[PDB]
Amino acid sequence: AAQTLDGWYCLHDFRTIDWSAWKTLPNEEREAAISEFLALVDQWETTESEKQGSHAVYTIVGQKADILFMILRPTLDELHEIETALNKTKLADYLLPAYSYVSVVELPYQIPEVRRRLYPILPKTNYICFYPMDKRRQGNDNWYMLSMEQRRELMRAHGMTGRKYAGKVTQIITGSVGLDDFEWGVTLFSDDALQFKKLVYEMRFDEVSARFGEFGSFFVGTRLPMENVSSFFHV
Amino acid sequence: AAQTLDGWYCLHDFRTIDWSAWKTLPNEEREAAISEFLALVDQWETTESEKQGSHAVYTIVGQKADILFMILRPTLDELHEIETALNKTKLADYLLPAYSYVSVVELPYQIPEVRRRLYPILPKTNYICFYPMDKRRQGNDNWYMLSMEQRRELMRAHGMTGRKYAGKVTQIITGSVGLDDFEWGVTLFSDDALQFKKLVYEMRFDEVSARFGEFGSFFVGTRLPMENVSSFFHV
Amino acid sequence: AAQTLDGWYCLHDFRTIDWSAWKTLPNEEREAAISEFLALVDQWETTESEKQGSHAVYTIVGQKADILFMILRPTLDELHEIETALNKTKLADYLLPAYSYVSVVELPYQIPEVRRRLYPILPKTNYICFYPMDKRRQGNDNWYMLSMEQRRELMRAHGMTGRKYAGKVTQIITGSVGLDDFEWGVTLFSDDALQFKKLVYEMRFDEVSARFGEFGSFFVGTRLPMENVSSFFHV
Amino acid sequence: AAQTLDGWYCLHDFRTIDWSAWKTLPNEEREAAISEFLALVDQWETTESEKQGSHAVYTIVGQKADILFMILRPTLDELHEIETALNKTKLADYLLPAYSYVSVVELPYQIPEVRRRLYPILPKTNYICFYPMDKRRQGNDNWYMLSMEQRRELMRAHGMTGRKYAGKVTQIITGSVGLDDFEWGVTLFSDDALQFKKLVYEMRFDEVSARFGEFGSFFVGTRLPMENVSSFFHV
Amino acid sequence: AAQTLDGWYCLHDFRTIDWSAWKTLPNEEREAAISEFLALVDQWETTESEKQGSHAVYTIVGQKADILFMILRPTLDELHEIETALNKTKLADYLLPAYSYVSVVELPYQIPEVRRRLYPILPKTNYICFYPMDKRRQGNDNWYMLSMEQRRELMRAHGMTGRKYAGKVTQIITGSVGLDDFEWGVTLFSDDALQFKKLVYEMRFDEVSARFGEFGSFFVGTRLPMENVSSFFHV
Repeated sequence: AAQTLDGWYCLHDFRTIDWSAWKTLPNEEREAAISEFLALVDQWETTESEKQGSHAVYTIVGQKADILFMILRPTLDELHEIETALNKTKLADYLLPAYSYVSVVELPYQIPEVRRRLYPILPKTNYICFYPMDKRRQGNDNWYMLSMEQRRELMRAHGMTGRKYAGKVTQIITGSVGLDDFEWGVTLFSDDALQFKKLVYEMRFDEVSARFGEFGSFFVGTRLPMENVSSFFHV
Repeated sequence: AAQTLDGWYCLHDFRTIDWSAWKTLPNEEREAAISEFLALVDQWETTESEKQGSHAVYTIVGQKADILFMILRPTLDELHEIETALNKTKLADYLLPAYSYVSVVELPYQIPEVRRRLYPILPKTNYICFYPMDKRRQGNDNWYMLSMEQRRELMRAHGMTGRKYAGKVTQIITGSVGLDDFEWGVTLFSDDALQFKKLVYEMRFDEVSARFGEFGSFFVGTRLPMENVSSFFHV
Repeated sequence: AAQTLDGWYCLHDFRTIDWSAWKTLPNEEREAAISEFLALVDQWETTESEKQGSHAVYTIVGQKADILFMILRPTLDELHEIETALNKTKLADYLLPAYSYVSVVELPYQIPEVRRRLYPILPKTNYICFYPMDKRRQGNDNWYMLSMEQRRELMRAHGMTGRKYAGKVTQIITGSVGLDDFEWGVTLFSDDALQFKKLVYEMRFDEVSARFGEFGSFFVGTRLPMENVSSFFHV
Repeated sequence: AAQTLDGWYCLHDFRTIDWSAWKTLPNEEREAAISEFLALVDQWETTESEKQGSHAVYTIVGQKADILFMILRPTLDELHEIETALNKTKLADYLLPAYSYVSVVELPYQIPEVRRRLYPILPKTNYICFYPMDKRRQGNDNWYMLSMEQRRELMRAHGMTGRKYAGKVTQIITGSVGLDDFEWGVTLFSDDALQFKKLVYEMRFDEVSARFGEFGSFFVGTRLPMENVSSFFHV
Repeated sequence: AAQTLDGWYCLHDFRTIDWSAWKTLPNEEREAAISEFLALVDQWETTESEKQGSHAVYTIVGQKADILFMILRPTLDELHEIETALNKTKLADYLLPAYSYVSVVELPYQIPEVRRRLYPILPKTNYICFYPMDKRRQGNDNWYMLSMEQRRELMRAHGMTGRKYAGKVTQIITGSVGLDDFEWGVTLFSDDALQFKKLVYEMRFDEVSARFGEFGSFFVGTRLPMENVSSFFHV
């Protein structure tokens, strides 16, 4: 348990858009609100350029959420700062809270492969899928009640399923034990959203998922380039 | 798990109607909003005609939802586009979110029987029933923990129950592993809504349903022809 | 499973009253809204007189709901029509959705017995109690996993407990498999509400309830005569 | 199961206060609304004096609710009447629904010790705690599946734990099988709120609680004398 | 069970900020509301100085809540008084309810180490994490069904894991049996939020957590100094 290495804190902030209200907001006002929010992301972009954090914005299909901001920042206080700056934008008046998830990129810190994984510049893939997950602690199938080695063996086949879908789906696992409601947040990024269905389903036929996986809601969405943001809020 | 073939993405967008607000909206305005939404579906109809997707609109009985749009589009980005165009209609100001489900028509692609099932023109039946379902991964009854063959045998009797209610109920199963909260979305279409009760109950006495079925909410509704849409929103 | 006989579809539409709003609505307007809703029920009453359906209105004690309309109509499309006509009344602007349940009176059809049970004129008893119920499909206690005969034997004692409380409580069971979220909707009607506590508690000490009963929310209420409707909405 | 004796119906009506709205309401209007609600309770007080029912008002700590009205009335129709008169007060416009629980004081009727317990004048103790509870019907630990005698023995030690905390905590158990969502509503009244923690925790180490207790939300609050009501709503 | 010693009642009042509304509130009005709330905390600060209670304000990351007031007061009536004074501030019009938890600092009273633990001046650490927890009473893993000694042994290793993370994370456990929905509220305070992930994860690999831990939502946040309050509400 002490073996996990810790990178960036990660907030997935999912919001819903109050389209009805947003439409009522005059055109020039709506335009400014987009500008304001764009300049905010422009700040985030500067942070990403300095390798001092990362974000992704995705519009989420379905009604669970409309848009996801995923922010990775070095400190949790930075995360809070971002959430709060977001919330105090005009646009955010129309971005109602939907679901949020705090977690920390988890896996020596100096090693480049670790460095990349711990401080990950989030992939600008067409699609993203997020779900929080737990390991079941339920009766016979109690992950925590397992042997270190049994756990290791369980995770061995899970590594294999992941590895099959590498070069298709990038997987960012964030640990959220004592940071949020589940134990891990799994974010996948693929240029093909079906690869998400493929990866997560194949994974379920691993003893680890089959037996121990308790998962939360799945959110999938499509990358919202910032050039596409004005368009998306056009009413 | 790799054997499943993948057709159209499917969004079931269930909304509730805010009748009270809708009534307050002036008559000519309400009329325009219907026109606007009708022209939207007219777009969808064109897509269906080009065999480039499919939709169904059903009004849902009960309070879980008032109306369901079920859209099947080739890409998930198309789905999102539709949801977002819907949401940015006047009418949608009054169609509050109720429940949504994303999933992919799942069952080589070239073969007509597959082609029809993968890219299904949704049946214009009097009634529809939707429920998302899982296979239980709970203790002894852990579907995922099952043998491939045991699974196959389980599904054998389920095929038989389905087949009894073929020519009554059309069944569109969409897999939603890593696309939404459950694993499958089951949509049934029948000209008789009782046949839904008949099919789903008989199915529950199959070991597969009995033992492994974890189901979500059931929604049933009646086809809303577009000629019937102006009528339905008449206040 | 194919042995069940099917009567009327049944909607239990529970609403809450927005008293605060209702009070703000001017007196003459409120009066008209009552008149309008009364004339609606007058329609329903005509349907009941023609033996072409049935309804009951009860005010529900507690905060789960304020009023229940229970409508039994031959077709589900009729049900929808009623819900939608209700919703498009003035009064319904103040009758917020609370909970709803669709189901079909279930128990050859030609026999005058069975006819009565399938097409039941709902009893004008002082009180009503509704709860949706399932049979547990959980581990060892999996009703569906049971023998037909074991089921029969289980239901034998349940019949006996029911029968003790016949001539006190009328029981309308509606099956809702593939019509709603649970498998049965149980509606009881008694002139004494305690008889509900008596019946449902005694039932729980039957193996069938004890072992297999998974129940939903219980709603109990008092019959709202239509002569009492103007009074009840007096503010 | 038929051995339980039945006293007053009991409604616990928990509300939340919409302070923000309440503040906006002019002073003289707020004053009248307090007066109106006070005169309502004055009615309830008259009922209590005639031994024809009982109430308690407590302000509830925490955000689950702000205030609880607990009303015990002979008939359920009386309960409804009270709820509805409450709801149609000005003050109630600001007392949003939070949670409610209907149940019947349960424990021959003529005997004074029964009479007192069945028709209980609720104790004017500094604090109250309410929680609804069930007996587990889950697998091995299925209360209902138990022997009458085993149940009796289970309840024997529970009686002992209760009895230790008698003269500290008054316990009003109301049965709510087929009246609400759980099977019992437990209301405790003590002049010391810690005695609630003491009683309910010690109880959990009884096989009955340990094994069979499924409990709902706990609400604790402080007695709101009616002389303290004007003060409490002062803004 | 009688061995636990009881200190201050503790309310964790988590609120969400209605930023949109707050922005609409004029500047001078918003300024006054901050002043008003600051003067309130100034009252709390005086209480803390007199050692007659304690508070902490933290802004919570994520959408579960925006801000947490944690108040420890000697009596529950004091707690209520505080909640109600908070709620009747201008600022609180914009601090919507999010989640609340009442509980009592639990661990002879005269002894300083007990005194400190029972009447704890909450640590002014950069971060806080709160989660309510239960001990599982589920089947085989029924804590309550355990031997006193087995429990003691279980808690022995839990003490060891805690002790490793002492001098990093301060842990305030509050018992809430019969005060709220779970049995314990765990509040951690660390200058490093990762130490929370570290402590709670390592704890899960203790039989006690692994087997018996049923936990609620986790909230983590950052200390909001009162000099930082004006800033935080700046719009």
